[PDB]
Amino acid sequence: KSVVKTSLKKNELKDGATIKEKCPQCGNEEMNYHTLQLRSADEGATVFYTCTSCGYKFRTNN
Amino acid sequence: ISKPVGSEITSVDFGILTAKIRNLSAKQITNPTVLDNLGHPVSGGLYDLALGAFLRNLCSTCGLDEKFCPGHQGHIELPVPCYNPLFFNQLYIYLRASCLFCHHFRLKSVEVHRYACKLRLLQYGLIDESYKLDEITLDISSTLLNELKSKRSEYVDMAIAKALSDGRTTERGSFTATVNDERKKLVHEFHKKLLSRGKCDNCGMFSPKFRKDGFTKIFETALNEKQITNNRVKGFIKTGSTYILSTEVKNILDTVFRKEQCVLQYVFHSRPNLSRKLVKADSFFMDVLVVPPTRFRLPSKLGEEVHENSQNQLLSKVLTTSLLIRDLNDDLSKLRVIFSRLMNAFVTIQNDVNAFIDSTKAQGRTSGKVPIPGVKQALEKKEGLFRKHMMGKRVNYAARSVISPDPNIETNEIGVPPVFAVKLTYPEPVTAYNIAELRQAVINGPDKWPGATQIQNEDGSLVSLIGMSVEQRKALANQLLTPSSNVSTHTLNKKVYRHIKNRDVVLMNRQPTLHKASMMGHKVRVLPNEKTLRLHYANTGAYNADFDGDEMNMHFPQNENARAEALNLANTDSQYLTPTSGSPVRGLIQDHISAGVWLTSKDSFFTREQYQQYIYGCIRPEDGHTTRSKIVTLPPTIFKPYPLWTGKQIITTVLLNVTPPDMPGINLISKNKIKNEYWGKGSLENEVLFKDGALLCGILDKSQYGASKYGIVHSLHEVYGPEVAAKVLSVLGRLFTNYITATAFTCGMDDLRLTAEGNKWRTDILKTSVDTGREAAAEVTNLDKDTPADDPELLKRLQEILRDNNKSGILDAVTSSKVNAITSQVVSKCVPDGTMKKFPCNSMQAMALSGAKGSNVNVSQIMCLLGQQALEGRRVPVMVSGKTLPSFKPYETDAMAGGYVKGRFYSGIKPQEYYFHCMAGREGLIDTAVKTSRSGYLQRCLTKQLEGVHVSYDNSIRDADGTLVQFMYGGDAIDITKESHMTQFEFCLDNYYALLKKYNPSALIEHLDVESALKYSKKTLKYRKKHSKEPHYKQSVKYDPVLAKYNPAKYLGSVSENFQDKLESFLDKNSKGVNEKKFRALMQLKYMRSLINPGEAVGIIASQSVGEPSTQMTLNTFNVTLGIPRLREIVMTASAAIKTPQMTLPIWNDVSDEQADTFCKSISKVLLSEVIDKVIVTETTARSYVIHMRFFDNNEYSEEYDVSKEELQNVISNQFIHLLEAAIVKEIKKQKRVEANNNMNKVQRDRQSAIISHHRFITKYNFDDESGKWCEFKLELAADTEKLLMVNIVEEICRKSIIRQIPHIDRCVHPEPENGKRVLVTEGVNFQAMWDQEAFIDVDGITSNDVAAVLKTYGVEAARNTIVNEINNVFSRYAISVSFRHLDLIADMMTRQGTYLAFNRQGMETSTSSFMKMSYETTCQFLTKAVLDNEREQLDSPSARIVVGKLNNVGTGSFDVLAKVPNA
Amino acid sequence: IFVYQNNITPSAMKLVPSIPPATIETFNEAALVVNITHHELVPKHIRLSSDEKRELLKRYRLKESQLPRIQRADPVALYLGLKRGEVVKIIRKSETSGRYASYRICM
Amino acid sequence: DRLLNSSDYTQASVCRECGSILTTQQSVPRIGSISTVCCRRCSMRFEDAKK
Ligand SMILES: [Zn+2]
Ligand SMILES: [Zn+2]
Ligand SMILES: [Zn+2]
Ligand SMILES: [Zn+2]
Repeated sequence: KSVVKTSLKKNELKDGATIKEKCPQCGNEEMNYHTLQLRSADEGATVFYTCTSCGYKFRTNN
Repeated sequence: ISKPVGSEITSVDFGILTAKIRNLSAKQITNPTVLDNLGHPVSGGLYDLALGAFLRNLCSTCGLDEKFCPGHQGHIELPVPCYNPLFFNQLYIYLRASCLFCHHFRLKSVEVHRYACKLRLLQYGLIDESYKLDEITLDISSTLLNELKSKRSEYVDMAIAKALSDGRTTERGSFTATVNDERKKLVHEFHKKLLSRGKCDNCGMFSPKFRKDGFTKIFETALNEKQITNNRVKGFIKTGSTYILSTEVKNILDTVFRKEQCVLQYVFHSRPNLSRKLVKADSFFMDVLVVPPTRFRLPSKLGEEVHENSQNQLLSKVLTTSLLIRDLNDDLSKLRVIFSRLMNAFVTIQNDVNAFIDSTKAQGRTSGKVPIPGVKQALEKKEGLFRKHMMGKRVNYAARSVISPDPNIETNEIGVPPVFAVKLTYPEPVTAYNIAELRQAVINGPDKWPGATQIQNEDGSLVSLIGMSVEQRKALANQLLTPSSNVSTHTLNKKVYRHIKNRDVVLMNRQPTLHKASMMGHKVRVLPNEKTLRLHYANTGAYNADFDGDEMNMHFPQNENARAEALNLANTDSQYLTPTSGSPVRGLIQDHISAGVWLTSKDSFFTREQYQQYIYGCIRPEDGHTTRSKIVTLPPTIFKPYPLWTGKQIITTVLLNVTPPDMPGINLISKNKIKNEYWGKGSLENEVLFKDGALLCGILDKSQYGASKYGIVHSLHEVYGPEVAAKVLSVLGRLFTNYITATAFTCGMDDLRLTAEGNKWRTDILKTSVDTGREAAAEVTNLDKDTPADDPELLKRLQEILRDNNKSGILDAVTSSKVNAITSQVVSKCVPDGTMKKFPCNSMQAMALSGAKGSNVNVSQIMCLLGQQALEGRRVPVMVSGKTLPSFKPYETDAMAGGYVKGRFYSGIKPQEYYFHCMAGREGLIDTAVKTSRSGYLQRCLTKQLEGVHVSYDNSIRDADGTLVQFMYGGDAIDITKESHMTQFEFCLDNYYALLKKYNPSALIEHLDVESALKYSKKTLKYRKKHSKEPHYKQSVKYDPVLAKYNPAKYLGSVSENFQDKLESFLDKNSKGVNEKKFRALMQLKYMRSLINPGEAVGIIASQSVGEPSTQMTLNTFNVTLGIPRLREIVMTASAAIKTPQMTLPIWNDVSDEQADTFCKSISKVLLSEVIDKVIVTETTARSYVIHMRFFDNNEYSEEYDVSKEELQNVISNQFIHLLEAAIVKEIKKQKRVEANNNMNKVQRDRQSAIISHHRFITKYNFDDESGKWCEFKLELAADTEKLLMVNIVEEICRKSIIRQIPHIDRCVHPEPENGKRVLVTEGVNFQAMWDQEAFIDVDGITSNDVAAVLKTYGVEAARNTIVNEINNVFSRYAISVSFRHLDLIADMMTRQGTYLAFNRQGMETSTSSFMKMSYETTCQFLTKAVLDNEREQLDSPSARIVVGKLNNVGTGSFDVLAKVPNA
Repeated sequence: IFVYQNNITPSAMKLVPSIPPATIETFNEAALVVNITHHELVPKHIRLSSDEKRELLKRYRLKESQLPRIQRADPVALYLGLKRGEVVKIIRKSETSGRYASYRICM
Repeated sequence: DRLLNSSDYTQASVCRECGSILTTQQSVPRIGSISTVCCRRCSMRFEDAKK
């Protein structure tokens, strides 16, 4: 009874992030990347690679 | 090592010193001042000379000087027996439980006897007969009770004697952790029945209740006048809270302990009390203090000022107050007010001895900046004693310095500076073979490097060579083998403390030591011209070190037992694979990676002079790199125009020379990190191929000789062994350094530039992002049609979104995922294609594609754009005014205003987007500062329980006291650092002959049985395939697995059933000079040589394989608790109340998606607050309250919540109005200290008048029966009550009345089906209720994550399966692989008592080792529980062997070496 | 075995250990709706006789109080009706080795 | 080596009868004797020569 969208639907928000890294389990090219900063100001960012079709979690340090 | 020790300590007994400490010390201390004038120590004072030598005076007791006196103990006579503040809680329990008239406890003479008779059984190792003692039962007379006491005690004299006539128990009694549980349950229950009684049972006359304060006083509160009249009815057959003086507690508890001696002989003794002592109550009080020796009470000093010690200021103040109570002891010998200072003295003679032992158990005077620490504060902290100077000592023979790189030393080496090489020494006993070298060391002396600093004579006297000249050293090197005159030291020989040399070894250490590979063992290689420790690049990934100013600790071990373990157990060559998952950690790092993509390229062509120079640049026969003593080369790959060698052909030649000649070449088929399309059309440079040791195809990367699995260095490690794989990293370390010096590698500005064709591409895609912010903002506001940004009906909704944390989360997630698409379109069009320099020449890409340094995300932010600056997962924060910065319009639906950076680091970022990028930069730095403190304590807490846990010799995983944890290590007894190529059957077949003379069977078939386990395996294989369609509960149990019948290291063929299934699946789908029969024989011997070794510390490893990758997942939200706080609930604290408990419900395959979504609404709870639009309460003034409800429309809550209007009638008129009046009455008791509808029918009239009778003040009632839109009633209170906040009452009751709640279940939801698993996720746990829903749910597949609730319903093995699945879900989310063998050992420790025990104090409470508990935390709390127990520490846990100094029993202390003497 | 409907009055619970040879087990029929040993996380439990209990303790050289423990009030120990001192054999499928036989004693 | 032999390795005197480290004492000898090692709380004073 409010007049804005209060919740997300079940399949109405897909991840926009995509970079063409080869998925080492099925051979997919599209891959949702995810960068968060772990260490201090002596080390860069660490990227989380989640594939699109299969969904295998992958991690690259630097 | 020439002073052996004979007698040794093996067990430590805790006890209490009695009153006759006076016998060991006739050196009492009276004068509280420690010195007088002329600086002397006054006699009878705390620095008396009968306590040890002091101030250049001899000891009055030893007669010895300050160097050789041990120091001795004195004692301070307390004039009145104060109580010991450790045991004060454990006498106040016995005080509050004893009857002051009969001097027994307030339990019966038979119920005291029963706990006295069960604890006698439990001090033997027999638990079953204690529960069978309560089986012995049958106007109660005291003759039938004395029969039963002589009947129960008759059974215990037989049950103990029977088990002692067998081998079940010994004369010293059996005691184990499960027996420790059952004893800590009776005594905790025995102190619950004795504590809660009112009257005696051998009489009726009962004692008044007590009271205490902060550990200084005990009061005896006034027995009220009802109960004295209940006393004097029997005794014939004062003021409020009178004080109890300390001596009159002893005169009670002495007489109680004299009477209950039987029960207290077994409360206080957990082993059988062979010495048959008495438990006396003087042990709780303090007759005397004891003064520690003077050496332990020396004065302090700082700068140039000496101060008095801490332990004299607290200890003179006891002795002045002892004097001051003797000053006032004369004031009754000649004889109110003086007893107001006498009783004042007893409180402060208590409060001084209380402040001597503790310091938090006192009161003090003022803020004396955390006043003077007692002897408990010296033990209980991170610092203090038991954790700073027993687990954490400082060491001799150790050096630290900044580290520096070197690719010219080996990988298993360290570069010691010449500063450290002339300081660190090794005691080398001079014998007939090292006399030529130790004479030369003494001649060089302690300045020239191959030298020595001092020698040790045969009587142990040292002779220092520092001040001596070149003649006193030559004339003392000549006397190293001269035998002395003495006959006591005729065995011994001299010891020359030579300097460190190139054959010595060293433990090296990076300082946060999170896993055992951070402390490895190197070989010394002494360098000139340095002051820095100097390391190779293979090691810098193991230590997690980099060359930015990091320091490392160098330890130098001082005997031959430790040199044999820094070479064979902790050396770097055996640390190639980490035990966390079996992945390699040692390899070449940054620029040797980016040189092998040029050397092994297809453009590389070397001539003859160049080819022979890169071979000898890295492979020297003189330094022992070769295997042939003559460097062999290859024919060129081009003959006729000009002879040229290929760069792949150098990698062939270096493997031709460093591998052994008798073994054939390697065979490997692998991949690269570089895709084939970077090299051109139809290239095959992604496929790595080695055939007979020759690189024939493909470049070499991080994925080959980096720290990567199944590369070339990982494969040579498997076929050739760790010594060859450590040479190939050194040979390639020198190969890709001479090639770099001849052919360099740079990175410039032109590497970072897009071409003008491709630079127009990123402009046109970013031109289509100016509309993206509004369209996502028009979507969440549910507008459309491209409403403009200045729409007043749009800006009103954005302000509505802004005030809610929920709605702003939706608008962030929509707009972030919509602009990450434009970020992913710019990158996926530009970065291979729009760049100016293509791949091999563009070194910025070649550092990212090779894995040398960086990622493709770093290249995209440099060349294309930064992207969305996501803050705490959400997006850029916002002010109160709807502004994200002062630069932007309020409620701006620009993508840039929300933090989307359309700029790159090549061209620059604008000032607005430089400010958001500093926001994202800082949340990566404040999260780092809070990262390491979280997972540091999680790892420490695991490594005390899982710390004496080791592989036994019968392959069972046991704890230090012998309690069993697992029966094999992981079910297969395979070491993690061995099972890498164990299931790589294609690799083991291509290298069959080279892998055959490693796992050499010819010299091995006479020490092990062969056919006994192969025969039993085929029975268990044939029988198991006949029963595979059956479920697991209908599995017949004829054939237990072959590992449970045969030892895997004794019998060939005994093999885990999962390895056998993979091996038979390989041989039946692959028909390929090698049979299938002899390939079975190889892979079954390889299983036998990859086993875990006995003595392996699998408890430390399993705890270091969880705490160390948990320093990697501290991050925020990317529904269930994530990461470390989830891991701190399972492992730590054993949370029975998880914050977010769930339940996964597998629906059937014939229940539809509509019938699933209908089933969701029939579970989720519905508050009465969820169907209400408004509540209008009109208060008119007798008083009245017309509460009018407005529900939603009946076609809205019956569709959203499946709630009919017949339910709301029954919910309001049975539940709500009762709860409402229970809040109105509760408030008054704490205070006096549209339309209109009438003309009801008979149904509504009868509904009204009945509910009026059921309630107190409702008097009118109506509900909308036609439409279900309103209820209506009228609370009339009295004509006297004042103003009442009625609407605040009603809102709290509407949100607590439930319409339909299945208990403990808050919400059901139907998520996306993961891999076809149609399931339902339930916010809450109730297994009992979901069994009733069998028409929709596969109830034999329901799955939770509340481990304490799976344990209660399904049992201990189901809970144990949940723990290994829930620790796995934490690590698999962060793409971190840990092996299940670590997780099974953590789970089998937590379920070792049938319960779900934590890693904390409360989980550790049921253990054997007292020193493990004391060293963890609350040291003197566990010490109290151990001294009262009279607990013998067996000294078996490694936390108790480091205290007493005994050899640890894990690894090389898990056996004994015995020498075999030939003569009789 | 006595299967009740709602509850047992605790005055009547005292008659349960009142016979020394014979034991009495109680079950609420709400709990017995699902046989819990058919679940995918509960392995196969087999109680051992004292012949292969005694040969188990000889193989590993154990005291009885050194095996991993299962509580007396465990719903699987109540299912099999384990007395104190009975070693049950658990055949669980490990994630690394396939089938794997473990043991656990009731105290 | 690290937590005993290179940090605080001392060889102490322990009575085998009472089991204590602190209450031992190297005896002040009679002039015609050798200073031996003796424990104090196992020791009884010579005036206690009762028959
Ligand atoms: Zn994939
Ligand atoms: Zn002395
Ligand atoms: Zn009494
Ligand atoms: Zn003694």
